[PDB]
Amino acid sequence: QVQLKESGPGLVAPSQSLSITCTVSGFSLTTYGVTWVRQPPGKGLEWLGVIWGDGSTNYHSDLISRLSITKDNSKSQVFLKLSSLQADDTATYYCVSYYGYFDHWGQGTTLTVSS
Amino acid sequence: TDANFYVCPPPTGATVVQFEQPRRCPTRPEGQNYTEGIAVVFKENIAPYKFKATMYYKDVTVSQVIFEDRAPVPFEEVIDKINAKGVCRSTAKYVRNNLETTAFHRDDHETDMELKPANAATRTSRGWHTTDTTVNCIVEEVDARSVYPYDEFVLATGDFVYMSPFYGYREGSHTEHTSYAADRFKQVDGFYARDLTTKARATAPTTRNLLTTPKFTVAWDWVPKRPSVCTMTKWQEVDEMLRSEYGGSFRFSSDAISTTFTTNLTEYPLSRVDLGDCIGKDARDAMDRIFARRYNATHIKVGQPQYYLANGGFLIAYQPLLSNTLAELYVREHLREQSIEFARLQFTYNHIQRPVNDMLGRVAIAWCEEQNHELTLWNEARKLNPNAIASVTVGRRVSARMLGDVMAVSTCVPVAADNVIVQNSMRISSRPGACYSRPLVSFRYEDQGPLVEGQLGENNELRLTRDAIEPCTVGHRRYFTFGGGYVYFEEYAYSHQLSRADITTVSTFIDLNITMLEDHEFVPLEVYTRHEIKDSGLLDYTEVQRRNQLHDLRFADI
Amino acid sequence: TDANFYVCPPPTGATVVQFEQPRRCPTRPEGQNYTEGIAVVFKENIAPYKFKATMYYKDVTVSQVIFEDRAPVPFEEVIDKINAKGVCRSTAKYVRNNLETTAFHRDDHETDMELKPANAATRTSRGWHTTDTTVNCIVEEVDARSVYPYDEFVLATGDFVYMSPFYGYREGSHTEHTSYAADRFKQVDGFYARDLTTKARATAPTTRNLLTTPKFTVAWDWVPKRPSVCTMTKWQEVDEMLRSEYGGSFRFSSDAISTTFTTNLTEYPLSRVDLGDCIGKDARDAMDRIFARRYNATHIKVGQPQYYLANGGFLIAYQPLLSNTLAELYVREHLREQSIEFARLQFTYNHIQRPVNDMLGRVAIAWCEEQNHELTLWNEARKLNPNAIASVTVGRRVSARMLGDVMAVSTCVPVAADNVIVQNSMRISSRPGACYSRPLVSFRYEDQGPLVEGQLGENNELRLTRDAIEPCTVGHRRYFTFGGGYVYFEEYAYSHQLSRADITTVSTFIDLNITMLEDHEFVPLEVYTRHEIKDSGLLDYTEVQRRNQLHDLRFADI
Ligand SMILES: *[C@@H]1O[C@H](CO)[C@@H](O[C@@H]2O[C@H](CO)[C@@H](O[C@@H]3O[C@H](CO)[C@@H](O)[C@H](O)[C@@H]3O)[C@H](O)[C@H]2NC(C)=O)[C@H](O)[C@H]1NC(C)=O
Ligand SMILES: *[C@@H]1O[C@H](CO)[C@@H](O[C@@H]2O[C@H](CO)[C@@H](O[C@@H]3O[C@H](CO)[C@@H](O)[C@H](O)[C@@H]3O)[C@H](O)[C@H]2NC(C)=O)[C@H](O)[C@H]1NC(C)=O
Ligand SMILES: *[C@@H]1O[C@H](CO)[C@@H](O[C@@H]2O[C@H](CO)[C@@H](O)[C@H](O)[C@H]2NC(C)=O)[C@H](O)[C@H]1NC(C)=O
Ligand SMILES: *[C@@H]1O[C@H](CO)[C@@H](O[C@@H]2O[C@H](CO)[C@@H](O)[C@H](O)[C@H]2NC(C)=O)[C@H](O)[C@H]1NC(C)=O
Ligand SMILES: *[C@@H]1O[C@H](CO)[C@@H](O)[C@H](O)[C@H]1NC(C)=O
Ligand SMILES: *[C@@H]1O[C@H](CO)[C@@H](O)[C@H](O)[C@H]1NC(C)=O
Ligand SMILES: *[C@@H]1O[C@H](CO)[C@@H](O)[C@H](O)[C@H]1NC(C)=O
Ligand SMILES: *[C@@H]1O[C@H](CO)[C@@H](O)[C@H](O)[C@H]1NC(C)=O
Repeated sequence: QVQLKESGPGLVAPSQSLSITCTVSGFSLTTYGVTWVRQPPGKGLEWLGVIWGDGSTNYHSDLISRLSITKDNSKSQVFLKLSSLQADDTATYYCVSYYGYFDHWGQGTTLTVSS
Repeated sequence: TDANFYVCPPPTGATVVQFEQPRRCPTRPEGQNYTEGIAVVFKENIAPYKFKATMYYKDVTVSQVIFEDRAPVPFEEVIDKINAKGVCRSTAKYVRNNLETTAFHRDDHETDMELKPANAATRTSRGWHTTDTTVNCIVEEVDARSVYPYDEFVLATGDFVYMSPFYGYREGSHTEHTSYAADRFKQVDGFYARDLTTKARATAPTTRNLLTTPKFTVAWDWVPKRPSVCTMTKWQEVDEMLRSEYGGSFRFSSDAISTTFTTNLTEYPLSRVDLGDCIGKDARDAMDRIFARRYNATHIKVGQPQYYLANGGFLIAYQPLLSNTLAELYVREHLREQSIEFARLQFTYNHIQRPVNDMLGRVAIAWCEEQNHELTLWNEARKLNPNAIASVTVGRRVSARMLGDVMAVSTCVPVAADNVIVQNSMRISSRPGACYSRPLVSFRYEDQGPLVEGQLGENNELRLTRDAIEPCTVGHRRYFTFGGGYVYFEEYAYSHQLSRADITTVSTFIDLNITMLEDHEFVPLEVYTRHEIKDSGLLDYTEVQRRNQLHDLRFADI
Repeated sequence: TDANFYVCPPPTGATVVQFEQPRRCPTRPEGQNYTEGIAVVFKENIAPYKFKATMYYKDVTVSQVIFEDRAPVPFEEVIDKINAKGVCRSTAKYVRNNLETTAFHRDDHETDMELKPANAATRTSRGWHTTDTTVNCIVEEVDARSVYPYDEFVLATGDFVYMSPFYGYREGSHTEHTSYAADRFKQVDGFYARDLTTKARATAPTTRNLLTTPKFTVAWDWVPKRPSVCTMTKWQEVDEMLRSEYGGSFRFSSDAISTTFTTNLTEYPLSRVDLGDCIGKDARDAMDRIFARRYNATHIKVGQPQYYLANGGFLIAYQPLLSNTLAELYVREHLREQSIEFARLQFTYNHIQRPVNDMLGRVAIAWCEEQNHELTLWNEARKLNPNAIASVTVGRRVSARMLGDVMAVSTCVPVAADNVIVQNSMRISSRPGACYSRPLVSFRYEDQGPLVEGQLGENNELRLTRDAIEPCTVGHRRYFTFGGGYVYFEEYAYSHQLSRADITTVSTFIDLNITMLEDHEFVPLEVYTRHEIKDSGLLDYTEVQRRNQLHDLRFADI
């Protein structure tokens, strides 16, 4: 059994820095990674990045300049960060674990960017 | 200041690095259509995947003084006795004379015993055992590596495991390569680890794989295969590379690569693959960077870049160039024919290509001759001391030895200088007439950790075996590198320690200001009355070559 | 023409020269504010003071076959028996089993005997002795050296004397450093010397000092301390040196020094010391000389020179420079800002400093990598043959050996070619089956002088010990360097002598015109019927590596 839950502000102003934390249980973060996915209103899914068991991380070419991911193995939490938020950043962010390839997905948090 | 000490272990052969050899340089230039230009060579991305794997095995022997061999441990014992309680079953099973046989520890009874950490080992290669007929259970954690094919993975001990590290049943990994029967593999879901050093149990599950080889049992955490990265990687950005055409095949040469590449004269259709965004982008970005660094003020680009597949698996990106002086000749000659486009014009005027072919020919031949001179000297020093040559070739302290005609390499473990102590004497009291050639040392891998015994090596190296012994001499005087400074020993006794700046340095190639003096040999009188050899420093090449000659005479006398 | 022969003695350790080691070159450039310029590095003037000192000591042994040791000679015996008559007292005093004891020569009686010159010794290290229980008196004249502190002086034998060479009572030198009791030192005014070789007595007085160490008595003429010369000396005039700023500390690098210096970014106030007239004058004079040699036509000086104290005791004078092309960019950019003074302007335009930092970065990294390549190769050859490497590094023939991780060095004594003779045979009749590997030689240190026995070494070297023996072989053929030409030996017998120009030379790196032929091995039939090893020339590296392997097998057989 594996589960993931996201926690974020929900509403943020444009041009600020976003911060979302995904709490996960069922597997050790020291060996397996976690992937982040978003979906704006009415569009398909979009891959954001991933953090493997080690400190290495991969980010999308369209968000490498602003995306940044960190984690804490003791708390089994993965921190997501995104600076310089624009208007179109409004989307539902999900954190998807690698216990499998894409076996378990989180509920997701709906984020809106507006002043 | 003080440099860190190093305890280099002996490489087992997991990493073997072959090394280049001399070439047949042409006595006179013969290549056609010579031209200079920028180049970027790409190597096949081997994609090395590293991970840590746990190895389990048992030892069985007979007390009569016979029949000593190794055997693995079953799966149920690893997941129940070792994982749940950190204990090994006393009884062991093996095959003797092609027949099933069993054994027990001291023939006492069927019982269980706990495992204890290894006495010395390494902080990064933790190991455990039940004891420092007789039976012993051993468990060790070693590193593993796999290459792009992912069909096999080599352990730190040098033994290969013919099986894909990603094989399993959780995510349909049955299609992965494997060469062992189904009964020789097992996977556990929801498995919990337990560090035998603390027995604190894991906090979260991690699916564990288990394989039983003919000599030992290997277990590692099953991790899904990461997405595949670009298939090629930049090996080296060549600042200047000459291209020549000969025998229906191009010939690329450089001054830093020290290797000549050959292609089939046809540009590889890089556009045929969608990976151009990874290679075409990185390659072109390097062409302008190198060109703007030194060729923007004296050379001009000739057409668009070119890509060619060379022998050995290399992809060479090219950008032909020509000097401004040569450009003037082409445009001047073109104006005569007219009675701006360098492409489809180069190599056309034979009279203009004749001198450049000879000019660049000497440069290519000069590099080949110089490279052969350095390669033969480098290869000889490599055999004379692979540790120093291997360390400089990689930029970090490294261990290495020659496994015949190939050099095995491994990494060294560093240790602080405050964690090592040098004994006050190098003489052994167990037998007069013999004494260690280097000072003895005692150290600990980490602060507050257990102390280990060893010997001082060369260049702050720490040897775990005290075997450097020699017949002792009179008037002994030697300096040994110890941390930042040096440690002085005389008459096989610790005298004192001195810094690195307390000795004359000859950093420059030639120093004529050495205030030397005519030394007068002073030998103790015991050399004559007792006939005991006198000290002579380390053995010169002729001395070692002359010393073994005496051994032949002694054998003939015997 | 003929080259002079050399009889290199074994160094004792009075002069030890440590030698540089590789560095950690950065993979990519990281230094800031890169700039080229002229530099002059100064070393601390150690001020070596050399003088000759006479050593006296006695030997005592027991005839039963025990208890052999050395002891010094009192002061009254040196100034009365040796100085006035050149004789040594027969009786000797020493400590045996922590008890006072005496001895006599052959237990005859208390008498006196004259000293005789050493049988071989050296023309510059004259020595005398009474005989070539048993007691022997020995007197030797050896060289001594002292450094700037003048607290200790090392003798040619390698033993240090913890006492200032200028200590005395004549000119109030009581304040000089000393570590021996007052009863262990004596000074004589109006002392007259006497050369034991002639016994002609000195012509004028010379105050003599006398010290009694635990092993011998040392005496030397007391000379007043000369006035102190400049505290720093020019170590080397750097033709080109690059300066970089990183980690709050400058970094100087060159192509000839092969060492990187680090400073604290603050110019040393050279004006604070009045020695500027010695360093500031010599330094500035070198800046213009180097600048006018090659930088006057392409570079321009940037401000006044600068001085910095680097780690290790070096004082580096600097004169930053910039090329004319870079000057055009600065003045051109300055004109834009205006909408001549290079100082306080350099490093201001970041866009202009960005490419020069990368450009000069490759040069600095290139030198570091090249230097590491040469240092590791040079150090290996040093261990393989310190005599050749030590001789070229100083510009003159020199003796040297490795005292562990440090190299001891000493000077060699030259001898003319007309004073050496080579024996007609190299076979030893004392025991069949063994013969010298090199020809035997007999020579004299000077014309009409006594003849001495020795062996021919490598590169006209003369060895005083005949020990290079080897199991003999059939079909022997060897060429040995002898003076200008070569001496040919076959079947361990002198054949003839040939000149240096009678053999093909390959001075150039590659020579393809060698008129070689397929040699057909011709072995005498005794190799088969008598099973006696055949000649194989000198041992190749693999042969010596393979020869010792057989020794291990022979030991296992035994
Ligand atoms: C340069 O061109 C030569 C000649 O075309 C290339 O060699 C050829 O390589 C192909 C594979 O790419 C070989 O085909 C294979 O050969 C054997 C039967 O000989 C068999 O395994 C397969 O059925 C297949 O046909 C071909 O034989 C070989 N030709 C020769 C004459 O050696 C070469 O690979 C090219 N080099 C580069 C760097 O592009
Ligand atoms: C570059 O600057 C550093 C930092 O100022 C210099 O190191 C400092 O050197 C002084 C002596 O010049 C040291 O002072 C002495 O230190 C000890 C106590 O630590 C004691 O023997 C004396 O009472 C005296 O205070 C000082 O500690 C030392 N500082 C550090 C941080 O190491 C360095 O010498 C300068 N280098 C050059 C080449 O000019
Ligand atoms: C050197 O390059 C020239 C120019 O490409 C080659 O000459 C051409 O060769 C092709 C066939 O490969 C002919 O169709 C052309 O007519 C030739 N001339 C020109 C002006 O293009 C030449 O073959 C090359 N040299 C070698 C030895 O391959
Ligand atoms: C490179 O040199 C420049 C010029 O000296 C340094 O920039 C100055 O730094 C000082 C403090 O050290 C400031 O007060 C000045 O305002 C800076 N600018 C100028 C134009 O002088 C710069 O710090 C040096 N770089 C490094 C890495 O030390
Ligand atoms: C090449 O040099 C010219 C002339 O100075 C300059 O205009 C141009 O920007 C330079 N190009 C590059 C890529 O450095
Ligand atoms: C000592 O060094 C100086 C330069 O500092 C040089 O001119 C001189 O020749 C050197 N002396 C000897 C004896 O090598
Ligand atoms: C430098 O060159 C100029 C131009 O030729 C000349 O006038 C001047 O004397 C030279 N200076 C030196 C120091 O050589
Ligand atoms: C002999 O030397 C000549 C030049 O004098 C050279 O051209 C020729 O190739 C050489 N011959 C051999 C066989 O190396």
